[PDB]
Amino acid sequence: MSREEVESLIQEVLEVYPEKARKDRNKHLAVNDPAVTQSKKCIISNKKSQPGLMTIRGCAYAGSKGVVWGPIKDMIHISHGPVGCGQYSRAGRRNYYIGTTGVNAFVTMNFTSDFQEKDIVFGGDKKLAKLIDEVETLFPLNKGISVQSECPIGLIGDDIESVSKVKGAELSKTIVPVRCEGFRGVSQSLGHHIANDAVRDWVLGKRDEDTTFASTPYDVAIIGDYNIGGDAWSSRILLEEMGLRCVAQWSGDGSISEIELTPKVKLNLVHCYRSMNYISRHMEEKYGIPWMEYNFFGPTKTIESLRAIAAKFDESIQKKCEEVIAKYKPEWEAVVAKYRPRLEGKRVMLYIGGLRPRHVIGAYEDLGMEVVGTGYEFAHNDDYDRTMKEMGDSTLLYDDVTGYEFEEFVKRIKPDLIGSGIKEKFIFQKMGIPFREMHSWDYSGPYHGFDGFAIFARDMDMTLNNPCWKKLQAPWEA
Amino acid sequence: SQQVDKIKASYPLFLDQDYKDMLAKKRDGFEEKYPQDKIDEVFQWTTTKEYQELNFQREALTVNPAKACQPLGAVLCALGFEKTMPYVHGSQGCVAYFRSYFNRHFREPVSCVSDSMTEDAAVFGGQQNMKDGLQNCKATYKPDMIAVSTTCMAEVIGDDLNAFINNSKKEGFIPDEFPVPFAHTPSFVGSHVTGWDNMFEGIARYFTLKSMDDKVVGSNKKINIVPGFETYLGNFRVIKRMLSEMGVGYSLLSDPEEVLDTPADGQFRMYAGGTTQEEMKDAPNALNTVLLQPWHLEKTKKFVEGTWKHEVPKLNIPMGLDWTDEFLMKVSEISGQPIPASLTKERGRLVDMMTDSHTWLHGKRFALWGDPDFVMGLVKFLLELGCEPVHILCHNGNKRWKKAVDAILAASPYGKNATVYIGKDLWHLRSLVFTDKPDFMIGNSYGKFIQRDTLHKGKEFEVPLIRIGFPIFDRHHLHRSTTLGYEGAMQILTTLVNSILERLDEETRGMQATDYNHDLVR
Amino acid sequence: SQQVDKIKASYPLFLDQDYKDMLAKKRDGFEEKYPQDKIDEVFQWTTTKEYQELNFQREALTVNPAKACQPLGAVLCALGFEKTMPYVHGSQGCVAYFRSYFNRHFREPVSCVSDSMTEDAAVFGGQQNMKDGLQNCKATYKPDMIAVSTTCMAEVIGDDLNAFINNSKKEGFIPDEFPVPFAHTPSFVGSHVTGWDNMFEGIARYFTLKSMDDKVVGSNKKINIVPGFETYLGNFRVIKRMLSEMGVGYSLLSDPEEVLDTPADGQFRMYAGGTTQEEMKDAPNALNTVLLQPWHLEKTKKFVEGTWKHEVPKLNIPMGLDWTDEFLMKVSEISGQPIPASLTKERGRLVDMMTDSHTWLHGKRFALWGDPDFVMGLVKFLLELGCEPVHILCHNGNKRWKKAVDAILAASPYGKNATVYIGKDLWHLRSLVFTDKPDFMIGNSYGKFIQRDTLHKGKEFEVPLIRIGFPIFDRHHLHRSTTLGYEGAMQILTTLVNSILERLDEETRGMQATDYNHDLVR
Ligand code: CFM
Ligand code: CLF
Ligand SMILES: [Ca+2]
Ligand SMILES: [Ca+2]
Repeated sequence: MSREEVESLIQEVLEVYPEKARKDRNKHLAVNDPAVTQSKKCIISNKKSQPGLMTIRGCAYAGSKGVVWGPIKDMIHISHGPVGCGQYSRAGRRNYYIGTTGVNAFVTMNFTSDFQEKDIVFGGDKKLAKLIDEVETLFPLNKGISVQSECPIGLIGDDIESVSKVKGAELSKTIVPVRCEGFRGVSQSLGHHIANDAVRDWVLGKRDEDTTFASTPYDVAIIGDYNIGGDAWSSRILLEEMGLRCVAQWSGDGSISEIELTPKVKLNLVHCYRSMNYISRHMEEKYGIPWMEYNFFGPTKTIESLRAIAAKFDESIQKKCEEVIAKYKPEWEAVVAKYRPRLEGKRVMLYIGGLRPRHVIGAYEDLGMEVVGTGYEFAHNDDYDRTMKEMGDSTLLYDDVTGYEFEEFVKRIKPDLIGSGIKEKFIFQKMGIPFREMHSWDYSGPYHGFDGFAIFARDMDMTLNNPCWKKLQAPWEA
Repeated sequence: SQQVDKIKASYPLFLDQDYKDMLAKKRDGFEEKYPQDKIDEVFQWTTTKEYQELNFQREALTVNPAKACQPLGAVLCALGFEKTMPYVHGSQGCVAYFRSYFNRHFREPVSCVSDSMTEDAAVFGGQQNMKDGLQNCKATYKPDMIAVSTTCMAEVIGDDLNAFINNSKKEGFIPDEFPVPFAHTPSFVGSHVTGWDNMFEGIARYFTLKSMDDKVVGSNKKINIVPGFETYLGNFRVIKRMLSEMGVGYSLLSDPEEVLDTPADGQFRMYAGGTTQEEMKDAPNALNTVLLQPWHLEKTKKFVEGTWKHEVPKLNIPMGLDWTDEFLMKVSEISGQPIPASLTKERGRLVDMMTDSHTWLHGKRFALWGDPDFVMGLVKFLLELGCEPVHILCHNGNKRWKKAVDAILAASPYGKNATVYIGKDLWHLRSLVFTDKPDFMIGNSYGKFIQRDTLHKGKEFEVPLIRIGFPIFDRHHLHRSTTLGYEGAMQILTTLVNSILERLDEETRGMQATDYNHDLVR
Repeated sequence: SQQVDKIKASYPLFLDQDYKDMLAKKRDGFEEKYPQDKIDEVFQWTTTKEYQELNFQREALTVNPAKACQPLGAVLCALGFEKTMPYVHGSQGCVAYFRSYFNRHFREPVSCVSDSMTEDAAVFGGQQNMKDGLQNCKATYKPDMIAVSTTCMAEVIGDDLNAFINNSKKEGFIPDEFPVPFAHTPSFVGSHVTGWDNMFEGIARYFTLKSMDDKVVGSNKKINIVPGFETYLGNFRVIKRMLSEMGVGYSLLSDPEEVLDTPADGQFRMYAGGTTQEEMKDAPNALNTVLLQPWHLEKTKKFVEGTWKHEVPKLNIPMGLDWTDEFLMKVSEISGQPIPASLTKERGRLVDMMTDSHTWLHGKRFALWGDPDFVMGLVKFLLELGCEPVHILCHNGNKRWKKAVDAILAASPYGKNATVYIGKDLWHLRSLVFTDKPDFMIGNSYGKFIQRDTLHKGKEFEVPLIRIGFPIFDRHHLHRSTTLGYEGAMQILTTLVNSILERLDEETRGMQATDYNHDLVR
């Protein structure tokens, strides 16, 4: 509480850092103050992570294969490089889909060129070509391929672009060369931008000359929703219920077809700003398709969005929007009625990717909880501006928080619940603080929309008020 | 919708009619997916010998590998030493992956750092990353030792770890005497186990090479033990149990059992007990060194025999009856400690369990995969039980290892219809369980998809997976289990027999139809 | 027919067309079985609340009990003492049954004798049977002690065991000093556990009653431990482990862990290690006595407090976190031995396992049965995990015990929808899992038929059985498991969580349909 007590905290933690690291870190720790809209408020983001401080960031590969490209169902994604990236990444993210894995959908699988020494020394550009053929032979039903560059590929300079263009022309298949080399950039963030550009150049344009698709005045597209645990579906159902037609979901239960169809949508609904804003802007300046951001975390936020979205259309839509809000009202109402009392006033600290850290705040407040602190791994100042109007005055803010930092911060803050990633979970459970994975929903159902809200609510209560927590200290000790 | 009183998560939820209908429309409307017929067709195709053949003709594409890159092993190896902090010189992305990969298997925290090399660090060669990274690491997490590993990036650009570290010390970034062992672990060579090997050998060199003068074999009256890449807490513990049970002076080099099982008591212990640096420095003074998993400790073997002058026994991984006997007897010989009646009885009990269950076991055909040693051993035990390891797959296996297993198979009638497969991924195995269908398959969590595939063909085609190995992500706490020694043997035996009985009960659960064989006693 | 190369046993065999057709003709030709419709109808009926009500109105008929007669317990109790031979004075039929019942659960030999009373032995009262039986028993099997139990037959005819035994000795049939403790165990009173209680108390009386003069509490610096009816080798071992781990002088009275786990090494050991007679004679000199399973050691409690003058602590069966803590702390207090960091850490780990798995556990409703103590404890642990023991059934339970459990349930929000059922058989439970369907059921092998029934209604109605308890006949070696202490807790926790995940994987194994939720990591 109080920015003074907080600033002292920040300054205390910084003490262990050797002058160089201390100087840098201070710029990424800040006390929130609404109204402030910039970096002015001691907050700089999207910069090189300090070596040795054990950050929680990832690589460009994770940005492309991991979050953007991997999710596409009817498409084979090749982890081009040594085994590892693909393996560690195999079925890690819960980007749910509907398909016969192995025949038409391939998400679960880990296709890799399993680079071996001779492939580096001589460049596996030929290996890739041969690989592709093997793919077409063994997976006839794929509607496209994508090579995800791992560090090696970027260094040795393999002309993957050419291999893709030549094989693509020959086989008449869309083969997308992505330069998401882990070292390129500073986190998964650039990976997003790269993946987006790849889509723009190799996939989107495919249907520009085609006009066969029957469009409607209510054709919308959900972009930036990876259907984690079903998130996209739970969001889609609402939109369509209010008369809209979701032509495509970007990296949810996504197929290459619907991605190519996207340029025909009347409006683009951006959920995850940080990852899709790039392509969203491109679609606008080119196809003249307007885009707006929205939030489905919690009823207040969901309803807010539903209305704002319907407002972009005519009355039939707006009228329906209200019917939808009306329909789900007793439900989410019953949800808060049951859970809020159990979570009322309980303080929460967060740290996630580049959206959720601010987006889920609404949902928390809907259950009467207070987010005393939050931060991102790869968010740019774009996000931080938006973050400040969400965080209550004097709440702690952090960018690319070091492991040590999060620990010390948590020590004084003493939140009732913490929400972060897998690399964090057990650390805080050890400390006796109820933890909940905000990346993978801790293997739980969707959180998006009303249906997801009920689940989110149950989960928070389930953990936060679990009897296991009282039993941390053995009776024979005090 | 949702019924507050009985909330439905993703699973029962998306089965609701309004949801189903939505997906149907989505599919038919913008997915353009192949007709259900084509899908069904291509699927049935992927199960034929014709497909399998083309599948095995693969020379580039690797699908669903059964391995991981070197650095992962280096890290695990690093975690086995007291207050040591794994440091992977290279891209930060890897470290995040390593941590999580282990996080999920152990359901414990996994401390590891990267010096976060980026674009210009790769072009200009990240020597600064090493300097700052080391300084920052020590200052922040206060480790007593830092074990440096690498990423393909750092391996391609030839970053001289040694030069960097040396300069890091000379330029005052860290105390000159601070233990900073390193190891080159190219992702694109060998596999995770090789990483473990390299990392260990490097550490062994660090605390030994120079100080070899005052060392004398046997002087410490201990027997060095190298576990190698081990992901079962029980496997470390059983070895230490038996050794202590015999009263054998030993020294387990790289013991992360503590780090991987910190008690949850409101306190977070980043580091935990492990192999003390002194144990490593004193290691050459040991009577000898036993490598629990020889097949991936090759480099270490050469260093131990060459520099430490230890006559490392040609022992197989202590798995199953025979091999455990050999292990104990060898240890007994080296330490002069007679096998206690304690262990003798334990051996007898396992035999008893074997005799009690031989009926159901005898004849059961299995498909399996995992690291070389693990597999090799699993095979031997399977043979001892009277089972048939028809499909033995070890992606990270080599020519010599294949021969070894083949010889083992040729030593028993039960190995008659077995076939060892090296450099083969799980997609290859998928075909094997379709064409030459076994009863069950023993492996890591990745096999659950093979079982999914098999069942999709038909119930009688479903080949149940028995989770033994690494990694196991879809089952809580199996990492506590044991596979080594009679204890591990007993567990495996029990697990197998019960797995068989389970499937039988299911198959015979059909009332009126198949429940006639649903026996109360088995 | 049969294909020599691939022989089909009863299961796949009778599924062959010629066989099916034969059965069809047999049924339609001479069985006169009720029409499939009527069968299906009456079945659906047996699942309704209407049926369940009539089912619970039963006052005479007992269907599928969850208990056994006293003598069984007496025998198990007998087997816990060094070179002791269980002798059941009565009909030989019982003994054959007892032996086999245990044979199947332990998969070990079960030595027990009967003095084979027949028609005229019942009419004339088998005193001779006792005389000859004892003489013959000693001479043939050379036991050091003979523990006499009874059969309803001998209990009805009022055969004075004591008189018989006394006369057996006086008439020179056996040495007067040969230890022949006895106990009346009427089949028709209490249950098997009561038999265990009676048998123990009788033995305790035998080596104590008279010699109580020289006895002084605490003089031996040991803590007596009475396990009671225990059918898990691990349960005896864990208690002994912890006690030794604390350095607590103890004396486990009735320890058949050895007898029930003889090593198979070409030799048959009829008798094995057990509680030495001296330990029993010296037992009164102990600091105190802890009853691991108080609810069925009632008679023993009174004898210990009354004659031994030991202030027996009011401790619950050491099951689950809390109760294990209480047990340790109490033992600590009595022995003055501080709980070692060894155990403290172990407790912490269990908590850690709980925290790692609390997600899947929280909310899962269970149905369960077994002996009073076992059940009571299982319930407590379930509550600690955040699960809901909705149907708590203990056939051999009593009014006071029900209250105890009820109070335990009233102490936690999770017990809110639980209901304790005493004097209820598995047929009653069958209805409970149909009407108020739980997620899984924890119990002995007898429940496999309940799961068969449930599945027959429909897949979504199937309530999987988790085999924990006694007896377990359809699964090899589960009798080695542990349920007591943190160790037992950890095992149970693991078992439960994994059982949940298993069923989930099955439910989500449907490709295209439900496999979308088939996560690799959980
Ligand atoms: S850590 Fe999202 S910017 Fe990205 S995998 Fe998670 S807080 Fe990502 S909302 Fe998303 S589905 Fe994410 S949870 Fe943007 S896609 S690089 Mo880790
Ligand atoms: S930051 Fe990312 S995961 Fe790292 S390498 Fe770079 S793209 Fe890949 Fe790959 S095989 Fe293993 S995990 Fe690497 S050491 Fe190479
Ligand atoms: Ca843990
Ligand atoms: Ca046996």
